[PDB]
Amino acid sequence: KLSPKAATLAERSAGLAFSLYQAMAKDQAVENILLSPVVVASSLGLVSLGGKATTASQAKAVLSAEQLRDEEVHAGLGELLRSLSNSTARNVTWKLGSRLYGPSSVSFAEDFVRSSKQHYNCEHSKINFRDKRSALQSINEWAAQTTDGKLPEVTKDVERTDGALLVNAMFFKPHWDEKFHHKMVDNRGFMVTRSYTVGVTMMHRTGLYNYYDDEKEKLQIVEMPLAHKLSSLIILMPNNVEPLERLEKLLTKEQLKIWMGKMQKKAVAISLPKGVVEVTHDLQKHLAGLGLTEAIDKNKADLSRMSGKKDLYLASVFHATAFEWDTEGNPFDELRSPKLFYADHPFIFLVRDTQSGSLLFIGRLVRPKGDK
Amino acid sequence: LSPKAATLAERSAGLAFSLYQAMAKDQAVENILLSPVVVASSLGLVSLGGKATTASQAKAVLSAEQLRDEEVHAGLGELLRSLSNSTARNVTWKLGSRLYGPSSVSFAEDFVRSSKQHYNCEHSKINFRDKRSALQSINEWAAQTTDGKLPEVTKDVERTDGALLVNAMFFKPHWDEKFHHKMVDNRGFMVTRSYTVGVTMMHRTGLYNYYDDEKEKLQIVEMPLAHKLSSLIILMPNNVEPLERLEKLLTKEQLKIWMGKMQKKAVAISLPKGVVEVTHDLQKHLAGLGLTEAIDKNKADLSRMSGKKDLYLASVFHATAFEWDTEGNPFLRSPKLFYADHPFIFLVRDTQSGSLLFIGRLVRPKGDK
Amino acid sequence: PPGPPGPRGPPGP
Amino acid sequence: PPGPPGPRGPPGPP
Amino acid sequence: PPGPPGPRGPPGPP
Repeated sequence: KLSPKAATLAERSAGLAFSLYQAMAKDQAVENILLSPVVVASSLGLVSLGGKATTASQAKAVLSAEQLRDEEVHAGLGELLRSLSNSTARNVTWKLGSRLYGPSSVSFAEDFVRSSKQHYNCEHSKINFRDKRSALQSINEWAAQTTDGKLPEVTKDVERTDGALLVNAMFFKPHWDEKFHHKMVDNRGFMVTRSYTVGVTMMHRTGLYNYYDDEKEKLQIVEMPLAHKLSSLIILMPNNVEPLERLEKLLTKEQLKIWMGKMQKKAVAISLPKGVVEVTHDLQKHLAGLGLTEAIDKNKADLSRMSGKKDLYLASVFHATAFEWDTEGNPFDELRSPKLFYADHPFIFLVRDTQSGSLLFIGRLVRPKGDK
Repeated sequence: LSPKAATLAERSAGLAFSLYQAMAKDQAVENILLSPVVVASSLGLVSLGGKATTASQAKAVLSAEQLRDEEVHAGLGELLRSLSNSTARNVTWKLGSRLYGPSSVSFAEDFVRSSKQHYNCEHSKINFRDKRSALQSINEWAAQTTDGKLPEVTKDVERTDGALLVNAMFFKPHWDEKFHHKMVDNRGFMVTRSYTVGVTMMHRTGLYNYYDDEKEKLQIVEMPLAHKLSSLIILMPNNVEPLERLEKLLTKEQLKIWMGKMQKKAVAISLPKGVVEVTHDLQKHLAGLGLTEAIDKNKADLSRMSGKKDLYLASVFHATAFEWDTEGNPFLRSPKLFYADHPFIFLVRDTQSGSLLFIGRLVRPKGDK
Repeated sequence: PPGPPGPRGPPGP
Repeated sequence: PPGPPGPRGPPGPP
Repeated sequence: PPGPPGPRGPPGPP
């Protein structure tokens, strides 16, 4: 599969992903969560590639890769980024773009442009918030072009203007190994809370899925294989409507191994919301809480390897993803009593590359689109 | 319908609300099940066989003072016969009315003919000296009238020296859109928030006229019956609560306001499935509405029934077997839930003549705790 | 056709 | 094949 | 045939 350096960085990006998820889940302001572990690691890798002194060491700090050299980190993350990006193309729809926006007074250094494009496929563009709407439109047009309109907008505003903006635009659409029938679709209610219901469209299918029912913890967990079993989507959900905080306290890497080992192929009636979930995170505050303190500081950032001068600081790290839940998948082929997996309330989901075991995605759906 | 039958349809509906409210305040009454046209026919029989104030009080409770005795009997007869045969094609409806007189009493021949011509009234003689044998004749006749669906009127008859008017009924609504006969399971019916009875429920989702009164926290839905000649309307609080508050709002004009606010929405209706059997003695309640002398041994003038003033209206038995079933004619946003697992009020209304065929409430279904 | 609605929820806190 | 599951039940009493 | 029943409703308000 992947090289030794890409495999160890894959395990560290997964630990960083769960770890970033928990920090955002503890943030009372964060609702929907959607993180790509390799894209988050690449964002930190770019800071190490363009930073000096503590700015770069803190970037390798969050990555837990200080004991690694700069070259084997970039070569490892670069391979891991390109490997998982296309090992999950052939099966599911997956579009990724990374663009670094600098102020007009900034000139990107030539060595940083070459290595950041070779390792992380990073694009470089210059922007001016002179016309703040025109600047926002340039980002949204780039994101829409990268995702073919599936993500037509990154952010509605940019609070920090005098710095560098790293924008990752993503579109992910799981292609099921066994498709839902497009007529098994109707309008139902999604209970965001016990007192707040949003009208959504739901898709329904009953089949054989790896399933575990935890009567002790009062939760359901199901594994939905993606096309040709090259990856799988795992969903963790409480039995009844409740905040996901209790389930997240059980959400560890070791507890997941216990749940994965207890699953058995059972008849499961899976009902999922249908539609595109658009999530845009500015990981700046949350990456700072993990150790990336100086890179985002106007007064103490050393990003001189990006531009030649200490005129840049990391203003925002946009992690924007459009995640489409749809019925499409591979065609498939009778008296069992199906387990009910009725996902009309917040849940946690993981996308797992069945080959390398790498975490492709981690997130939670709290609020779908809909007028209530 | 004729002009006189049309006016009697509107006034029998007003009599239904007035009769329902009186029983709802009676702490001894649980389930209520009344057919307004059958009640109106009973008052017509008192007017047909009564004299002086006994007969005029019958038209008073009927609110038919502007009609004379001639047009009241002919109007109710057509109205009863119209609804009996205009709804003999859609829903199952079996009605019997029998007047039981003492054995020493001989029903006058003209009264037997006119009461059978207008009200299809049967006449029989009984003596409660052997109380068990007399009760069996009334209950055997009711079971015969309803083909076993109503095998029993009453377990005892307190007033023996008078006349007993017995109405036996079986009514089974036939939906314009049937429930699937497999969409049936066992659930809990909350009689109160502290008392739950195991019942069977039937479930269907479809387009129904619906109104949600968020201020009063009640739901009201219109279920069309077969071929849309009548509708079954259900009034229910959002959660389980005593019906006393909702009954206070239940008027003839308020029902017009609620029906006027309805819109066809997707509704998932869940109803108890089974036969509800209710037997009322309307004697006490009809007196409270104005029929005071007919039930009094010392001042009843029912001489047109039997030739002697030895008769008074002892009891007016109104016994109904009302079956909730899935059967009906064979036949989209996010449906509202009309989950009837707690007491509710229901009305069956003939959409053409506006006559109210039934009004009642289900407080206690059959079952165990 | 869709199945019946689920049973009523538990009481509140 | 069997149809979709029914909707979620109504809320409990207060 | 019709599908399975839906899940139990949510708890009531406090």
